[PDB]
Amino acid sequence: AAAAAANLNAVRETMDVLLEISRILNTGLDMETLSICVRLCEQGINPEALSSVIKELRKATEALK
Amino acid sequence: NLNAVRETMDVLLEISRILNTGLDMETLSICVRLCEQGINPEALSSVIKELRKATEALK
Amino acid sequence: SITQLFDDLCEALLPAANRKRAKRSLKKVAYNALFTNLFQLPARNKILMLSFDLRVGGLGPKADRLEELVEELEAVGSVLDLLVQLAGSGPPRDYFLNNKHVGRNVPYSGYDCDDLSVFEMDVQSLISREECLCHSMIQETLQVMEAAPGTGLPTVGL
Amino acid sequence: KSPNVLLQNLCCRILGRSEADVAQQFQYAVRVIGSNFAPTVERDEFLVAEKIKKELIRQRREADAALFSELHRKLHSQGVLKNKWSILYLLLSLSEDPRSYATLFAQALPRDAHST
Amino acid sequence: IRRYTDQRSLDRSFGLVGQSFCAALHQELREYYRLLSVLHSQLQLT
Repeated sequence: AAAAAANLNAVRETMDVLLEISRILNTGLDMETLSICVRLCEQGINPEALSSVIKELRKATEALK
Repeated sequence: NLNAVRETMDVLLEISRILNTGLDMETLSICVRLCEQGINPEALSSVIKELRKATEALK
Repeated sequence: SITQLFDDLCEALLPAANRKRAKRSLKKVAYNALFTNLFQLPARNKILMLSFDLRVGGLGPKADRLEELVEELEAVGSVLDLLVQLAGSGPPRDYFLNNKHVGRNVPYSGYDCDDLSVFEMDVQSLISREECLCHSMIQETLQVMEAAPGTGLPTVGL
Repeated sequence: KSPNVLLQNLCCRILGRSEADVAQQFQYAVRVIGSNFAPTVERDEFLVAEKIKKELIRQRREADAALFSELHRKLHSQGVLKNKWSILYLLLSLSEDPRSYATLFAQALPRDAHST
Repeated sequence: IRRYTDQRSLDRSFGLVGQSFCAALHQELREYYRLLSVLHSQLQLT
């Protein structure tokens, strides 16, 4: 409807806020990847697992650099 | 080849048994041979699922 | 040959003790649905996707068993794409979880007390099998105690 | 999405290489994230806010530590998200300097005083 | 076990291996209290 498009507006705002929080703490991830991480955090997830994966996939291209 | 294909059939029996498929040994070997011909798997998935409803109304 | 491979599929999945015209009519449906489809990402990854859904529901070593068996199963890829579609549809003890008094090289982690209450549900399941059985003995006769003459009995039909 | 393929989406995000070009890293991730996916900890965006402050104070930008305080106000103003803890704790986990001790700093309960 | 440690912490002539020994008996009281905490949460059993 219109009020169902206003929910998506309140998500597009909220994501802009999450992107600002991402940049003032300085990650090396951009908006496209960050949205996938937001998908993951919606189901509820532990970063003690996730951070190792990110620092590994950034370590899997030093030999393909 | 023949010992290795015996081993790969055995491993293929185990992973479909703990996933608790309704199929058995013989129908696994049939389906394996049907896919070994080059027959589309997407069509065999229909005939197994419609047989496994339609055979019970008979009994 | 292939006109028999759907018929042998039809015989093995049909049990026994009409049903003598039905086999020959159901291979007709087997061909009639073969050519409805024909007119109109690796294989191992789907197995990795089902093992992940094992791990979320507990049972870790089982998912590790699935993957150690598909790593040797790489040596069939057209069978697994069929297998993943019949892995959801079905038919219509160990002492080393909480023991440290064995071995000599045995872990120290101390207590658990996070699923030791779900170590008593381990016993609740066993008593819940043997209490559902005594519920399935009292109903199959309580359907008999209230009945009427010859409503399910064809002996009055003679 | 469905959580199994959603990992592969991340794996294809960072390296653009296909999911048929490597299968061990992807297997390593289905090894690591599963059995560590559902929390076994008690959640607190409060405690994580109070260390996000402690991180941005450690970079000695006090206005940005007050800018996060407004962005966190906006986050509650919408109310389109349920688990507001997780993503902030994630972005905190990936913290990095653009330009000690931690066991004597507050961490959450590992469910050793609460079990169902 | 608690009564012993109650007086050894006033004592000082107990070396510093003894005050490492008895210091690695604090964790072992803690874990008891952890067990009891778990039991207290589930009380409201038998």
